Amino acid sequence: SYDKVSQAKSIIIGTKQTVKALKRGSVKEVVVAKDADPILTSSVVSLAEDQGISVSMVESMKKLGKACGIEVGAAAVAIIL
RNA sequence: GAGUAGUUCAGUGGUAGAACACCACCUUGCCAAGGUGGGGGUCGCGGGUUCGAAUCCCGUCUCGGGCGAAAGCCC
RNA sequence: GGGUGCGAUGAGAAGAAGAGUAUUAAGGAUUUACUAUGAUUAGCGACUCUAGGAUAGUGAAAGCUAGAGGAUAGUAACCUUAAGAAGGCACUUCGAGCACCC
Ligand SMILES: [Mg+2]
Ligand SMILES: [Mg+2]
Ligand SMILES: [Mg+2]
Ligand SMILES: [Sr+2]
Ligand SMILES: [Sr+2]
Ligand SMILES: [Sr+2]
Ligand SMILES: [Sr+2]
Ligand SMILES: [Sr+2]
Ligand SMILES: [Sr+2]
Ligand SMILES: [Sr+2]
Ligand SMILES: [Sr+2]
Ligand SMILES: [Sr+2]
Ligand SMILES: [Sr+2]
Ligand SMILES: [Sr+2]
Ligand SMILES: [Sr+2]
Ligand SMILES: [Sr+2]
Ligand SMILES: [Sr+2]
Ligand SMILES: [Sr+2]
Ligand SMILES: [Sr+2]
Ligand SMILES: [Sr+2]
Ligand SMILES: [Sr+2]
Ligand SMILES: [Sr+2]
Ligand SMILES: [Sr+2]
Ligand SMILES: [Sr+2]
Ligand SMILES: [Sr+2]
Ligand SMILES: [Sr+2]
Ligand SMILES: [Sr+2]
Ligand SMILES: [Sr+2]
Ligand SMILES: [Sr+2]
Ligand SMILES: [Sr+2]
Ligand SMILES: [Sr+2]
Ligand SMILES: [Sr+2]
Ligand SMILES: [Sr+2]
Ligand SMILES: [Sr+2]
Ligand SMILES: [Sr+2]
Ligand SMILES: [Sr+2]
Ligand SMILES: [Sr+2]
Ligand SMILES: [Sr+2]
Ligand SMILES: [Sr+2]
Ligand SMILES: [Sr+2]
Ligand SMILES: [Sr+2]
Ligand SMILES: [Sr+2]
Ligand SMILES: [Sr+2]
Ligand SMILES: [Sr+2]
Ligand SMILES: [Sr+2]
Ligand SMILES: [Sr+2]
Ligand SMILES: [Sr+2]
Ligand SMILES: [Sr+2]
Repeated sequence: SYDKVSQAKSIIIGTKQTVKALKRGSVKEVVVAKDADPILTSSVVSLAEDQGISVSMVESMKKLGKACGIEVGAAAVAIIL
């Protein structure tokens, strides 16, 4: 949901920073794009599903980053609430 | 008048010079820079002169310009 | 504010490598290569020898090719001391702008 990402209080942008955020489990929701490379997505959805956190899948990664406030797009973004 | 190494240029009768570019070592994380080494050239082509032609001479191919009715001639 | 290019498939910054390396100085050492140079007189032109080539003139000996052998430095290669860097990719944290133009 692009709506939940555009809103929310505490978010984090980028795959590396989202997995690093998963390494402390201070994240409430995880939003990942489908059109992104699976080599980069599987790595985060594995740990996300392992932690027991909810895993969402969205269409485009461009509109994702657009919803995050960034101006280039993001492969994976986590709401750290 | 221009034609010379991959490129940009020199070479005003003595077997072809430099810069940049290429290769090799330095140099195993990968490039760049650098510092040392080497390789490469029917001098557009063919004759002529000469011991020796990139250089002078004749012919000829390509390019730019000029003169001319044209053929041709000149730079 | 504007025009491009690039950026979470990581802008940018710092750290870490790079490295006590390249290298500049002060020495030690006297072999390998590269480069420069070879009395006077002829001569445009000479380190010496050899083998081909080729030779008009000048010369004791000529310009090409292929080898081999000599000293003087100037060099890079090897040691010691004191100094001694560096750009980008990859690495590690931080994560949103940076470069060119008016
Ligand atoms: Mg120290
Ligand atoms: Mg020390
Ligand atoms: Mg010395
Ligand atoms: Sr002429
Ligand atoms: Sr001519
Ligand atoms: Sr040529
Ligand atoms: Sr000329
Ligand atoms: Sr020569
Ligand atoms: Sr070579
Ligand atoms: Sr090494
Ligand atoms: Sr180099
Ligand atoms: Sr060189
Ligand atoms: Sr060569
Ligand atoms: Sr050479
Ligand atoms: Sr030649
Ligand atoms: Sr000609
Ligand atoms: Sr000829
Ligand atoms: Sr002829
Ligand atoms: Sr002849
Ligand atoms: Sr001619
Ligand atoms: Sr004529
Ligand atoms: Sr003729
Ligand atoms: Sr013409
Ligand atoms: Sr004409
Ligand atoms: Sr005319
Ligand atoms: Sr002439
Ligand atoms: Sr602007
Ligand atoms: Sr812009
Ligand atoms: Sr574009
Ligand atoms: Sr950076
Ligand atoms: Sr840095
Ligand atoms: Sr440092
Ligand atoms: Sr010194
Ligand atoms: Sr000495
Ligand atoms: Sr020795
Ligand atoms: Sr003399
Ligand atoms: Sr002399
Ligand atoms: Sr000489
Ligand atoms: Sr000789
Ligand atoms: Sr010598
Ligand atoms: Sr002989
Ligand atoms: Sr003779
Ligand atoms: Sr004689
Ligand atoms: Sr020789
Ligand atoms: Sr020496
Ligand atoms: Sr040293
Ligand atoms: Sr921007
Ligand atoms: Sr203006």
